[PDB]
Amino acid sequence: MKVRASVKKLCRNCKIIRRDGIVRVICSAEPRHKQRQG
Amino acid sequence: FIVNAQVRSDLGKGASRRLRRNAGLVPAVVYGGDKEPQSVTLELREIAKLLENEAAFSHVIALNVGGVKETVLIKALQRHPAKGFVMHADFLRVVADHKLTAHVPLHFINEEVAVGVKQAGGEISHTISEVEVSCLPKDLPEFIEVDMAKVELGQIVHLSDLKAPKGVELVQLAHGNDLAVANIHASR
Amino acid sequence: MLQPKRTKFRKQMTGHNRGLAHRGSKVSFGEYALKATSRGRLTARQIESARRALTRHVKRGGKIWIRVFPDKPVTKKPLEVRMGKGKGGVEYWVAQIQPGKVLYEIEGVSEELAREAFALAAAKLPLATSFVKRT
Amino acid sequence: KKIQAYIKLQVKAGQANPSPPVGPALGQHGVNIMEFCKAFNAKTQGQEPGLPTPVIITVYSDRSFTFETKSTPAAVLLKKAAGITSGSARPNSQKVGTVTRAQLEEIAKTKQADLTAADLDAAVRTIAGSARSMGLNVEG
Amino acid sequence: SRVAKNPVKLPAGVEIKLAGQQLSIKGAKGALELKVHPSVEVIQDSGELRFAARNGDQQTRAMAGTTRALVNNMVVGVSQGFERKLQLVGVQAKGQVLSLSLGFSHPVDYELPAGIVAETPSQTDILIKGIDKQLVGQVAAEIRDFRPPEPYKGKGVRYADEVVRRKEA
RNA sequence: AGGGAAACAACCCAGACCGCCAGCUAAGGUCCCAAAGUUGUGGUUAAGUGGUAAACGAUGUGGGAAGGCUUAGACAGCUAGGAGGUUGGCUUAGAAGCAGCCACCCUUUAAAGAAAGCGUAAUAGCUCACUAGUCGAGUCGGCCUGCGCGGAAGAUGUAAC
RNA sequence: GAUGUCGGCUCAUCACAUCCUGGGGCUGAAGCCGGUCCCAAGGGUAUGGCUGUUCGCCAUUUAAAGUGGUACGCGAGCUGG
Repeated sequence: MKVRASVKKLCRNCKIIRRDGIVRVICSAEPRHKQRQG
Repeated sequence: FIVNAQVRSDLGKGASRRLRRNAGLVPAVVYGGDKEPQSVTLELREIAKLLENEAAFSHVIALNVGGVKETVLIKALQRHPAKGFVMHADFLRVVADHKLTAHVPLHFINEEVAVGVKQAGGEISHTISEVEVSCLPKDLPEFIEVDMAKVELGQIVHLSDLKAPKGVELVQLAHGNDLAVANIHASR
Repeated sequence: MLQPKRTKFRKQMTGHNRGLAHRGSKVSFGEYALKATSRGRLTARQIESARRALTRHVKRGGKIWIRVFPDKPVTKKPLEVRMGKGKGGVEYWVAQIQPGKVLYEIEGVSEELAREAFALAAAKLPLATSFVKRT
Repeated sequence: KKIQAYIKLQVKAGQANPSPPVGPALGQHGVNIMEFCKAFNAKTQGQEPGLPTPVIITVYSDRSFTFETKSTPAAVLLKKAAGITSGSARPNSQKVGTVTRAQLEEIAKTKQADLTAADLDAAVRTIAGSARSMGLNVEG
Repeated sequence: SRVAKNPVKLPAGVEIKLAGQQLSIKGAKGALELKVHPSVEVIQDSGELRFAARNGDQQTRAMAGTTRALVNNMVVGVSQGFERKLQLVGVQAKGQVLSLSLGFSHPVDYELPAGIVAETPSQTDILIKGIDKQLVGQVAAEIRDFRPPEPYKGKGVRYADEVVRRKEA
């Protein structure tokens, strides 16, 4: 995870999810583009 | 080009602000040298779709207040300076025997085939569009052609260097103000 | 930074920043522009920082007009200084910004490159800005 | 229907009979078998036979084969420049090969300026920008 | 299009029990699938099964779709044996408990509940068989966190696919 | 002074001559502490927002304007894909569609990018517009506006209704 | 018409922006090591040479020698350099 105040889709495989009230990003390619809240 | 209009029997500041924020309307006036001025309400959504057109300001606009229809040229426009939308519209009567100055855009046709661009490295700098003209309503230029094909690097096209289409008086040329229209110059 | 070459006086008052920007609100030289939508204050190194962001993100050509000009001098009392011993001396310069003031203008680029260049420009400025085209 | 791009084609040219350089590729598109291999009739001797270089194709169901106004094979035929065959190890990292645009008159016999650009000085820009993206560039 | 208006198309060997509020699915190769179908839901009957909502909400719009999905994999698991092929290192399957020594000093023994069953078709592999995909996937995940896949050389228990991120130092 | 703002010279309402177990109001209020609507009609809001807050970031949701993609069958998901010289370029274990140094139209004729980039740190596998036979259709990208969500960490004890 | 300093001693008490110990994610994390960022305040968290010292510099340890609020906690508890 990577905690910001501004999560973005860093590449094309990134996907933004509201999970449990948190704006997370899941990446199917690289787990370094996983990022927590924003 | 047609807009629908109304009668507007109530004038002032707080009246105009209520038109803009409650009724969704836009004030306006219609005037010419031959009739009394008439205040008019219009719709912001219905005039903002005219302002989307490129040939909006240099064109006959039919305007229907009641069952009475007038020919109308938009000669003024007010606009909210921050957000940007029309407040009062302020347009002009059109008669067939009248001098009728309007603003006409410049249109800058073939800029890829420019001998100061292809061979010599340079870019086109339009310093001016929206030239004001002086013309009868029979000839309304929706556009004015600006040919930028036979112009070299470092060279400047002025108001004398282009065409006046069939009895159109470019206003600044009728003074000693030969303005610079476009420009070809070296890059940075 | 942008400073005047010389001014008639050295210190102004504080003053106020009221009204909308009726003058300075049109894209008068370029095709695309960065208009402010909130009032504030640009401090002549904000102005140069957004300027360098623009001139570095273009990379190819264009012509950039910087429309705002800081002519208002702003003073400062230094630290460990009791108040009221004469007005403090000038430190920097400031353009007073109203809603509607066109800040920067560009021609010669595409609309997409202009938009993502004024995004870089707006990232460095303490104002709320927007993107406008030539009317 | 079927809507996607960055479609990915690679097989040995001409004959689609050797499969396991790729093997079972598809399972999404849904066309038949009888519809590639009848147009080997007129013209050889022009456009580099057999070596794996793809057409990047669009499909219709008329079955009387159609060729474009196009003789530029441009994807999978240009690793070797001196005669050695394999690929680059990791991009931008392993700087050992010094490379610019020097010797081209072997191919500048038929420059074929029609399908490259508008004139001949821009055809210098195409060979000045052709293979430049895994370990070479062009100043000269 | 949306999935709740896609009917279930159950085969003949799914003898259901309509009860008014909750569905009860019986059959051969597994049975006894009960599900408390929620309040905002319609369960009607035909030659095939199909679902529709009750009221204009965005909350029940997700619920009718998940109810069709739950009964889809519920019916097709009453029909067929939901599987998973987890590939690991060393599997001494013996009975209702599973025995695996994943690189520690202890071989961690894993027991299997009612429903599920695990087999030993090969040397490095586990095939699972169960009637609901919920518990099949849950016991596959419960095997998986015994040892997650190390990227570098590659050790641990995997899935059937190969999308494991491998790195080189 | 009085009433309200919990408590609170200076804020709001209102200027106390005295008595009354009379009435009507102002500010502020009407579930219980505590006097008065658990009042009515139409909405919004799921955070306990209300009941602390900025740049900026979000398929949170309501509303209102607009575009084209819209059954000759769209936006993601299953039943072919795959060339007619040549070693198309200062390099010689290895320099195709991601190096300091860039990119636009001549085939046998119904077919299409000398590339905006993840692969086997690379070769032999493979994700983006499809001139279509094939499952049968209503969805995709931005603007203005209402209310919300993160950004938001402190010291004696909930402890900013 | 007096709220008596800095430091040390003695005794503390809270926060968490965590020093150790505990649980994780990413990695330019092969492993011993790490870097950074989350979660966590339960318990722990040096002795000295110098100087009045707080601090600091050294010496030697430790798993670690945390950062801060408390009238820069604490003199009707001590000292008084």
